[PDB]
Amino acid sequence: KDSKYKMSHTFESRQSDAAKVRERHPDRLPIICEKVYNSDIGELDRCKFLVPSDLTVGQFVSVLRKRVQLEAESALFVYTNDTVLPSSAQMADIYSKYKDEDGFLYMKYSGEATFG
Amino acid sequence: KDSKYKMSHTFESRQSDAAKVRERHPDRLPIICEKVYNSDIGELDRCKFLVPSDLTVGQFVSVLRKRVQLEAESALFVYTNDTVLPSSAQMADIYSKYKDEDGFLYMKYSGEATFG
Ligand SMILES: [Ca+2]
Ligand SMILES: [Ca+2]
Ligand SMILES: [Ca+2]
Ligand SMILES: [Ca+2]
Repeated sequence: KDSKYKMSHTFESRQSDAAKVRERHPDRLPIICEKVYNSDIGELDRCKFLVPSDLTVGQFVSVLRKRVQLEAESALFVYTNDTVLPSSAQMADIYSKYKDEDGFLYMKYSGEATFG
Repeated sequence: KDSKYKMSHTFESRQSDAAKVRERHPDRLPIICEKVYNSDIGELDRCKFLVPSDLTVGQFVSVLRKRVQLEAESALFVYTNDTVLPSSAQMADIYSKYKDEDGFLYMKYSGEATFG
């Protein structure tokens, strides 16, 4: 399923937002983080992350985990372009390859639970 | 709740029309825009629109409003796949996802008045 954030904000406002992020906070990467449609995990009110460009996928996940409040016993996965991410990857490599035209990196997250 | 335009125009004349418009006008999306069945709003002679690719839904709705002659206080809604489009959606995104087999995006519109 498509991004609920993309849908509810105009491209021009999204593009200007992402560019104002990387100008005011040049050390950061503008990230949109939304729940995988399928999963039993809670949606974030504030799905925009200004992520230190020195983070690995694994570190951003730890940061994301603090917000979703998922039981630490449960795994948390993240996705760009419909493919799960290895925690070893550098957020800043994921950003440059997979960034949207508006300048945001759109990510999905899921725990281990799914509906069907 | 089906398309009058589709009934009165041939499939391969439609497909050929959409690609002709697309080649003559590269930055414009081919839209068929028809009234919701039960709405009190006027059809629309005149239902093909060559929409600038960068228009939001709300900018397209401003264009349609002038043509349909709906009072300012009165709301105007557009639909595709049978669901209301948000004003912040991009016509390019809606086109990409929802375009017909024949290459037109088929939309419907209504004001707030309906027949019981
Ligand atoms: Ca939150
Ligand atoms: Ca053009
Ligand atoms: Ca007309
Ligand atoms: Ca656009």
